[PDB]
Amino acid sequence: SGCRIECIFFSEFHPTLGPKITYQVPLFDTVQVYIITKPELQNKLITVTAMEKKLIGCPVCIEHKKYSRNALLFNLGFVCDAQAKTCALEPIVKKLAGYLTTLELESSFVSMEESKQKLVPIMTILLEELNASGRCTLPIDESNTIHLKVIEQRPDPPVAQEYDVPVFTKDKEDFFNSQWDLTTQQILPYIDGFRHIQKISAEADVELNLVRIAIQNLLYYGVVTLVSILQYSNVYCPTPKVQDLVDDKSLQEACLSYVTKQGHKRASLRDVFQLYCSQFGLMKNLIRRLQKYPYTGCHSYDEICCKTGMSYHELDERLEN
Amino acid sequence: DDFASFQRKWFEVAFVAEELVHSEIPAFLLPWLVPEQRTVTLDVDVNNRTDRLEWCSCYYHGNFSLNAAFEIKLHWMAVTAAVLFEMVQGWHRKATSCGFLLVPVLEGPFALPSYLYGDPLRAQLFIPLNISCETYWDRMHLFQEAIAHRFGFVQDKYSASAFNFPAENKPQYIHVTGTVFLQLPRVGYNWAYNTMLTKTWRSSATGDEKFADRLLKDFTDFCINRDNRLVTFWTSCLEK
Amino acid sequence: YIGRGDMWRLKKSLVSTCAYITQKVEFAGIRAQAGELWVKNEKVMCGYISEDTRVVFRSTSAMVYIFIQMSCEMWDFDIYGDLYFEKAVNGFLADLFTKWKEKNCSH
Repeated sequence: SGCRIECIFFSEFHPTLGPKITYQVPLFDTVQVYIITKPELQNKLITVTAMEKKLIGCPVCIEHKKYSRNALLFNLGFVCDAQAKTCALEPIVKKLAGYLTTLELESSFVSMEESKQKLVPIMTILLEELNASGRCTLPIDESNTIHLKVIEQRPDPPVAQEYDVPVFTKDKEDFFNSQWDLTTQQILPYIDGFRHIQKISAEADVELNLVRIAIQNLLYYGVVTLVSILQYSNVYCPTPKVQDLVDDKSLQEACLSYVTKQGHKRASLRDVFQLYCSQFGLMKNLIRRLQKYPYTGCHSYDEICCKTGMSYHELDERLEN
Repeated sequence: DDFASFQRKWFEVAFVAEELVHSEIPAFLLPWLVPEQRTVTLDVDVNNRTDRLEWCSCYYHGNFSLNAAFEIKLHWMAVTAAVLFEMVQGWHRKATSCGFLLVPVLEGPFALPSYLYGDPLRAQLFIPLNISCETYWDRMHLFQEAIAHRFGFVQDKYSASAFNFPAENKPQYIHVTGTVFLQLPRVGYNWAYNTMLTKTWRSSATGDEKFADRLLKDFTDFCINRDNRLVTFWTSCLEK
Repeated sequence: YIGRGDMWRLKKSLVSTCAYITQKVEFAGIRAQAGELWVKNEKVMCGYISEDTRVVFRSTSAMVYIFIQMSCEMWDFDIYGDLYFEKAVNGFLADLFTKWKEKNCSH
């Protein structure tokens, strides 16, 4: 429940004995606000979205003009808070204007006044059900059931360079494996196999521009990239640890809390923090497997999450190194 | 050499329907309630061409034409279709002016799919005769002809379109001046909609598909025993 | 209605002539309207046809079936906020019928 609407209104330029009638549902379409927002609610330019700011809030609105003989002109406005997001509420208002256009061209709602009174419980059910869950299936005809959905409108994703590593922040076992694309189903098995240029010719055998686009969309929704996982340091190992070596730097790199070239000092100078906040490695052998290829649970995420319940170590770790 | 039907003949059945306009106008308007085939191989040209010899085979079904239907089949494996189209339209102009209707008629009867005629998308719509009142079927068939030609006398004439399959399985009526087929098989009898008029071959007699939908509405009202129409028809029959 | 032998007769009669945009070419009660005549990149107002250029026949009087496939994805939303049914029918069929009015065809 991020965005919070509060009032929905219809208005109409009346024939000359009335200026402009309004149909309100609860803020309030008061006197001075409607006086100073009068010039926007009649425009030369029609069928465009326009929102304004004012002291109390924000009308997001669109007007339309039909029946050019005794030229009829109405508008739907959607008045919300002064400073909320309100970028997810432009296409809903524009789509409602389109629905009202086809409702008037098929059955002519706003020429008969009992349907004009019927137009108000439409607004009451919309004002309940948008803030209820964010979608509305709402029949008003034998030929129109209006459907509305709030799209979250996430920001743009960054670029996916050819040598990074994906990591699932979420879990693969929470989705429908049958509901994906074919490329995502042919990439997603060997996604823990770290290097991107490894996984493409390991399982995918795809165009590298295509796997780049696929991992960029998975970055747009739910997968975080990081940099490669060659063993930079070797000399961090002389401290005693309880089997907590590999996923450590992967987590704290996914937290975006380092200068990149880890060298030989980063791991020990925060491994003291990992030791107090709680066969072989075959370490010469992870090197040939690195070009293109034709206590019971190890405490690595549980301790950082149960101390992410607190905030001192993430202050001391966002302050990186 | 004749035409074996394996050869994919392009064929088309034009049709001659005896008509009378005196009921064709008010139901349209505000008022409201010797063998049996013959082959001809004709030359389709009225020009001075001297480039192409042009022939096509007509089959009469009719050698009687009493006052019933009449139909002409055209079989061609031959010359350009547009010249034959203007020949058909030429004797259409001779049909309407000084005479009566010639209409091309879909010679797909009420046929199921996987027949040599027909579509995979035909309904064969059904209309039941709720009656609610020795040799049931023959006398009932004659009474059925009587109801059909009663729609004859008041709005819409009928004709037994005696088609050309041997032993002549089902009785099949064409309506005069319209878009409507019937057959006589429950108790009622079934209906289909002609799709070959297509706004040409068109005069003030036929036309305006609202006419066909009005005849549907009027015919299902008269058929499922509205106000007392069938019962009054029973009395008008029994009083002779 | 023109079977393809008559198209062959028109191409046989159109071996060695000239043409321009929107001419009404006729032969033996058969008639066509000329359109979108190209040399290799560009449309020409007029020009000459001799035996090696290719002619292609098109209609505005065809017989056309429209099969709408329905699934459970019709009642599913997408990005930009729509039903796929509403996208399909409203947007695409409105555009197709407006273009059928504009190019003055009759199917």
